[PDB]
Amino acid sequence: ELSPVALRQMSCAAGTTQTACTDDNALAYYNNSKGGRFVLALLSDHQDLKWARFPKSDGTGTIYTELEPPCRFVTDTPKGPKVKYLYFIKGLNNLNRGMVLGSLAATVRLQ
Amino acid sequence: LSPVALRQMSCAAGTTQTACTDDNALAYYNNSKGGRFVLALLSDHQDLKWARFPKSDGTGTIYTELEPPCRFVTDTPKGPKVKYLYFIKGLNNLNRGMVLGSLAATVRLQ
Repeated sequence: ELSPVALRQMSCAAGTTQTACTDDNALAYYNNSKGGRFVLALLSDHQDLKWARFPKSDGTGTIYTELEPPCRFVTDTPKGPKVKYLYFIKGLNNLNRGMVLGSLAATVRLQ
Repeated sequence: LSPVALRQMSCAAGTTQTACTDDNALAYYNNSKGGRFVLALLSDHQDLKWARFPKSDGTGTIYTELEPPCRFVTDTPKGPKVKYLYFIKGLNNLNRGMVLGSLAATVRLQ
C-alpha cells in the first residue's frame, strides 16, 4: 500500500469522424503507462466528437481512440462562464474516470 | 456524472470512536443533499480507524470507519514527507479516483 501515477495534458485533434480529426480540437488527459501515451479523456468546447487522433512518435502511423458520449459542465473563467464537454474514452474503467473528474473539479471552478 | 467540487476540512480521527480528539487529519468531501459526503482522510498518523464529524445542525455526530491507509510521499520545503491516505470504508472506485486526482492537484506529490 503505497501510491504512484501522474495525470498529464497534451492538446490534440478530434472530430465527428476520423478524417474530420483536425487542428487540436481538444485537451487530452493521459498517462505515460506501458508502451506509450495512454489517454483517459478529452476536454473540448465542441459537443459532437466521436474520435481523437494521436500520431505516434514511433513514426509507424497514427492512433484513433473512440470517445464516449460527452458530459456537459460549465466553468467560471475570467471571460465569464464557458460550457465544456468531457469525453471519456470508450471503455474507461471507473478508477480512471474518477481521476479525471477529480482533477478537473480540483483545478477548475465549476458552476 | 459531471464533476463536483471536492473540499477539504480539518477533522478528528483515531484508533477508536472515543479516541477521536482534536484535529488529527484533513478530510476530502463533497456536498450533496445537505449531507457532506466524506470520501477520504489525510493524516501524518499511521494508525487510524475512525473519523468524527459533528453535523453542523448540532443534532449529533457521525463516526465513519476508515480503510487501511496508503503510504505516500509529498515533498515539502523541509524535504520529503510521509503521509497516509485513508479511504472511507466501502468507497467505490469512482470516488477513489476522485480522491486520488484531487490529491495530485492539492498536494505536492513527489
